[PDB]
Amino acid sequence: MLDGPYQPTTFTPPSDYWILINSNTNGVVYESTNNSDFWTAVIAVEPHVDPVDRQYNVFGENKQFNVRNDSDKWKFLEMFRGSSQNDFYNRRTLTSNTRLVGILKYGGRIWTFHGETPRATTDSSNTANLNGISITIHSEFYIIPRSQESKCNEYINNGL
Repeated sequence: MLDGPYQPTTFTPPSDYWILINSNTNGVVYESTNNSDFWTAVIAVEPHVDPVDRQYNVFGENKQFNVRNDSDKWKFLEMFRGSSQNDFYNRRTLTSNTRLVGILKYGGRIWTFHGETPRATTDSSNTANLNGISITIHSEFYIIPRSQESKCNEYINNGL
């Protein structure tokens, strides 16, 4: 039940579907917010990057983040804030040779994968406004129903 690929766009998915983004370059992979209590932007860092300050345009704001990647695999840094006044901190990191980043709205929370392939695992983030969270996606993506999360886990950890 893997549908796609779909080209980069902005939308608000329904609950109960994994969005699986096939990142093909460094920089911002997606940006997601409800404009109240939830902002997440994922930043892709290519292998073998010494600590360095990099600039990224997220939510129309130029931000500087100090990044690194000591591993041969790509790193996907979740940058989160809970308020517009709050600084974007690296809340989770997905280290992956599969370049598959996932997001699901389910059960009043946002679910994403983090850890290191092929052992990456899901994690939840709370919000008081799940429905209002939209997403801007900068690479091609797929959709798969939550009922097939075992398959989604397989794709995140072992590839398409």
